[PDB]
Amino acid sequence: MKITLKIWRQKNRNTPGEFKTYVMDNVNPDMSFLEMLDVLNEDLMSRGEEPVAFDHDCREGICGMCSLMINGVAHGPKNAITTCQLHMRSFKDGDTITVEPWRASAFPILKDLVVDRSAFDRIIQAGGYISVSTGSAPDANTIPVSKVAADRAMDAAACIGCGACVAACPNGSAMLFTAAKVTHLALLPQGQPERYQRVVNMVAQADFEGFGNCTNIGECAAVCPKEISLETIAQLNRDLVMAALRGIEPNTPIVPA
Amino acid sequence: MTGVLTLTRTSVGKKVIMALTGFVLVGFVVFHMYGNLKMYQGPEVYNAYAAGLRELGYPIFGHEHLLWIARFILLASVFLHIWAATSLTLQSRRSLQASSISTVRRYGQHKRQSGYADYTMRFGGVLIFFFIIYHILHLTFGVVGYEPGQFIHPHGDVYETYNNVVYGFQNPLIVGFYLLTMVFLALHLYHGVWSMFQTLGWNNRTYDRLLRGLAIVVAAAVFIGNISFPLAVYFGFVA
Amino acid sequence: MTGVLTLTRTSVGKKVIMALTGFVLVGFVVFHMYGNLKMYQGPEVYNAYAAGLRELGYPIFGHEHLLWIARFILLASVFLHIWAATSLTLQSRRSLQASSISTVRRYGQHKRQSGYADYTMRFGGVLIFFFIIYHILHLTFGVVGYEPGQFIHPHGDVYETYNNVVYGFQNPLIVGFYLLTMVFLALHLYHGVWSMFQTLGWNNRTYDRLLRGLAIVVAAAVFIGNISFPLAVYFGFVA
Ligand code: HEM
Ligand code: HEM
Ligand code: HEM
Ligand code: HEM
Ligand SMILES: CCCCCCCCCCCCO[C@@H]1O[C@H](CO)[C@@H](O[C@H]2O[C@H](CO)[C@@H](O)[C@H](O)[C@H]2O)[C@H](O)[C@H]1O
Ligand code: SF4
Ligand code: F3S
Ligand code: FES
Repeated sequence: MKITLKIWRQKNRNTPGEFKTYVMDNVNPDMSFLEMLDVLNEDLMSRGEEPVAFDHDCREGICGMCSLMINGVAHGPKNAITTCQLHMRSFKDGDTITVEPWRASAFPILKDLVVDRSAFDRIIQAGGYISVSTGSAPDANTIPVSKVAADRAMDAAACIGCGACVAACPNGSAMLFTAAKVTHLALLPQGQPERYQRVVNMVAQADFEGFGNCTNIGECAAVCPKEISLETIAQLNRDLVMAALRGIEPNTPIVPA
Repeated sequence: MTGVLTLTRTSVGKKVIMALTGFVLVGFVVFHMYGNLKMYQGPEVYNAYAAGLRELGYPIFGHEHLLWIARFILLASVFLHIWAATSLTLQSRRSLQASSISTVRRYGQHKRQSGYADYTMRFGGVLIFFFIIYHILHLTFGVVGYEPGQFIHPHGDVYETYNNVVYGFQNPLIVGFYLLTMVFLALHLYHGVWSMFQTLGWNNRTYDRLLRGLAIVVAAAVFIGNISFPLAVYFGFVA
Repeated sequence: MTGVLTLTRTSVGKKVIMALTGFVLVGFVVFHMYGNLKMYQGPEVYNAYAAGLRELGYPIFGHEHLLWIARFILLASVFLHIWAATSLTLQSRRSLQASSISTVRRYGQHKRQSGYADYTMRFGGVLIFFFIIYHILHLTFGVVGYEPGQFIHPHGDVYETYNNVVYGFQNPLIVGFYLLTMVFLALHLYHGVWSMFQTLGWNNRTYDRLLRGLAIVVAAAVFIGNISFPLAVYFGFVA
């Protein structure tokens, strides 16, 4: 397999970037995309060039650190998988493929393909939790949770925080991430006592961080690696409407350190 | 603590305001097309409908009271829709200016897998705004795009809306503009009828396909009727 | 997963379908009797009511617009009622065929302590079905039960329903058929008006006697109102 790559190359935040082309003559069809990037980096270091920088920790599709925009589709052309899971047996000999970071105002670009995703952490910090301190927990089987509710909560809770939903929608909205967290915490009884405040706070924080609105387009669900469905956004909308009917006011925003 | 006004503060609250306003506006559009279908019945029935709009419960509700209430509600809804649209569009435009190759291109390559709703919705909204202004100025008042000595204002209790319509869609430019606006409004409804149900949260796995079908049928009906009117007027089917 | 159509799968869902359909049909029966009460006023008022049915919201809706919608809803409800009734009757017949003395009996001796509702409802339902078939073919269309040159079809915008009524109930057989059908429908309502509330689950200790009394009064009112007509026409008190 002979593969032509068009990699986004940016030195830092202030320095503008551009596309650069690299040709790889020999490619093993069954090695993953990130391993191809590793071989390319090794070749660049051997030649005397600056290696391509990208995020990767687990290479299993669970940690959520890997983040690439390949051929215009987040996490590669195949769906329901992350960038680390994308093996390039799904590409074609002689193909020309372009790789870019996420593009958003809330995800500043730090290097060639590395972005700053701390806005998700700040969204979580503003209410995305259950305020229970250590040692005060009751017995495990005190509160029953139906199997269906627990299953839906687990479906919403399996979000790896990759940020591909933000890079999918044109509006640059974090609605899928916020909705998934709100749905996960709102389907269990332990999340009841502060849910109507929680959603409002979280939504406000997203507006504070620079994300756009949701036009209900639906790119995020088609890109999301964990098949998080649009019912999470409907649940968030129901919760926010109910909170507005109660006169719940958002708290002060979480300012970064 | 302010109450239901809290929807003004957040983006989702503006979206909810927009959804309720869209409910009202979709209802008005459907009812208006249904009422305008009467021009095929004849000038007598059309003028009777136009007169009876003002005399809506005339013995009990007075003259033009209900029509003025409906007009006020429609104006309030339209203004709220415009305000929320402009605010949300500016906010979503700010989310892309920092990280983009150019001011006209976000990614060097981006392939969409769920439609082009944003472009269609926003451009159709602007076009619909301009069309509403021109249509009100052109058929309700008859002061623009109309030959002199051809508009008959309501003189007392007699209405000549059939004459105004049959003499309105005669310039090909006007009928082309109307057809363009109606295409964009068809796309607008085709997305928004489902989008407003999703925004209020009245959606799940069971009802998604049903709501999509309802949106499709509503948009198709409105488009067919509202393009049948001026084309028929221009070609001479309605004389 | 499919949603509300899950009511088709179980027997209780079919009973719920019957309950909603019975709500609609009871409403129609009461309204229809109330409307037919007007023929004691005279031919002018009766013909005015018949004409005004076809003209509801004259300057808003079209000619026979609401009437056709109501007709479609009534047809849909009646068809659902018939389908559910047939299905459940066949099921309950199956439940009582393996173990039973003879074939038209179930117990060597059996003494009911809560009324003969099943026989009444089923036989009255069959009779009401046949009666509706005859009634639409008798007064709405006028092709049976008439000496030639006695039924005046609606010509243009005039109605002669008073003439058709006074020329309809002259055969003693027809008025007797109407007598029998109205008796059976009285029993049908006397049970169903309470059964619907019990089936939908809106019944407590407090409301049981209230709902039974409401069923009694509705059945008696409908019976008296709908039996006063053929006797009056046959005896000549309405001419
Ligand atoms: C080509 C099809 C259309 C025709 C022929 C048409 C015709 C008319 C006419 C004749 C009136 C005046 C009513 C009267 O004098 O009694 C009117 C009013 C109006 N039309 Fe339309 N219309 C059309 C499409 C639309 C559409 C698509 C919209 C929505 C944007 C619209 C919005 C209005 C509004 C807002 C009014 C004023 C209502 C009021 O003030 O009470 N029209 N139209
Ligand atoms: C003919 C009258 C109109 C109707 C019936 C209508 C209907 C709708 C509906 C139902 C929605 C979805 C609401 C939601 O999901 O929350 C919507 C969205 C939208 N409409 Fe309209 N609309 C109309 C006119 C306009 C106008 C005049 C504009 C702007 C000038 C506009 C701009 C928009 C925009 C921008 C959105 C999407 C908001 C976003 O960015 O997320 N529309 N419309
Ligand atoms: C005049 C119009 C009719 C009305 C207002 C009416 C009303 C009702 C009502 C209210 C019920 C009880 C609903 C429930 O408990 O869920 C019922 C049950 C029933 N109706 Fe009707 N009905 C009508 C015509 C008919 C017809 C035409 C048939 C059959 C040909 C029929 C056969 C039955 C049967 C068999 C049941 C009970 C079956 C069961 O419990 O499984 N009815 N009806
Ligand atoms: C003996 C009492 C009754 C009288 C005097 C009576 C009178 C009439 C008359 C004159 C018509 C023909 C006019 C028309 O088509 O609307 C009619 C039609 C009709 N009647 Fe009756 N009726 C009686 C009993 C009933 C009852 C109890 C029902 C309810 C099940 C019923 C259901 C209908 C229906 C469905 C139509 C056809 C209406 C339409 O769709 O056009 N009738 N009735
Ligand atoms: C025809 C009448 C309508 C046309 C005229 C009105 C449209 C012109 C206004 C353009 C937008 C300005 O509108 C203004 O937007 C800002 C920021 O977007 C909103 O600002 C508020 O909401 C946003 C998100 O929704 C958050 O940052 C925060 O909660 C707060 O700042 C204001 O609540 C709104 O008043
Ligand atoms: S919602 Fe999906 S796409 Fe968005 S961060 Fe979570 S896992 Fe990634
Ligand atoms: S694709 Fe974008 S517009 Fe909303 S529904 Fe998902 S964040
Ligand atoms: S590197 Fe952990 S999800 Fe890909």
